[PDB]
Amino acid sequence: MNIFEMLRIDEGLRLKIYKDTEGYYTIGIGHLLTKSPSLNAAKSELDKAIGRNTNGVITKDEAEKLFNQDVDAAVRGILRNAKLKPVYDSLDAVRRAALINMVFQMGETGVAGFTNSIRMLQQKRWDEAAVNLAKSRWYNQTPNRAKRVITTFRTGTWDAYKNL
Ligand SMILES: [Cl-]
Ligand SMILES: [Cl-]
Ligand SMILES: [K+]
Repeated sequence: MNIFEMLRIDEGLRLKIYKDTEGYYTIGIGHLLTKSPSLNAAKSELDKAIGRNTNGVITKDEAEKLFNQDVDAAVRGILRNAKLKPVYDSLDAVRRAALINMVFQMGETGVAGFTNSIRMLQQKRWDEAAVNLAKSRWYNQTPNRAKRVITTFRTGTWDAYKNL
């Protein structure tokens, strides 16, 4: 298990433009295209992202490419964000992964507002953090995935992704 396989499990792989859980145009391995209700718009973002006129369909290879970019960018944002870098640095590898997961899913900003959980994480109060993490829109809207991530933080193990 690693961040890529983890996210691969949580986001799936689809080669045609589709709507995410929030109703937004996305493709590949959770590659958000736009929050725009316009499919044409999404298609435009896709061609720009890929470098060719795709007509909303991409190859596995292509999906993976945006995936790698997305993961990297997530990590890169974490390091550049003052509200996140410290907790990230304080964590072991597994937990770091759960943080990347979150940021890939809800953007750096959303994650940074998890002030209290962040603080608990930093203090290494695993159980406490986990309960606090669940008191969120995030958990309510995507509870199964959230439970996985939370478990990851609480235990520092990949148990939640163990048989997926
Ligand atoms: Cl992109
Ligand atoms: Cl879910
Ligand atoms: K998805």
